[PDB]
Amino acid sequence: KKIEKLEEYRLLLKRLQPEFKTRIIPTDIISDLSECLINQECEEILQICSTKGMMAGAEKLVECLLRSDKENWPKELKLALEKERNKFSELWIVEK
Repeated sequence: KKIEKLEEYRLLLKRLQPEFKTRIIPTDIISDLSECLINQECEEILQICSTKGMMAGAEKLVECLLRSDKENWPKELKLALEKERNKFSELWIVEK
């Protein structure tokens, strides 16, 4: 369970997709995530939090997270909601 664990992080993004789309503010977790993610989709997601809604922006933000191959990106998730202090931090099963 070395890389397999991070392999989990990816499938996990897909797994708590609904809990993400609902509780995630894509304008917030993006701050922690953008440290691993690229501005192009980061800024797009920020546009859709507006145009479509936070949920849709989050939905867009998930698919984008999956494209990143950092170590930190799925941790930016829990890290984000610890920083915002949101519920999602608890149910998300990432490092620490």
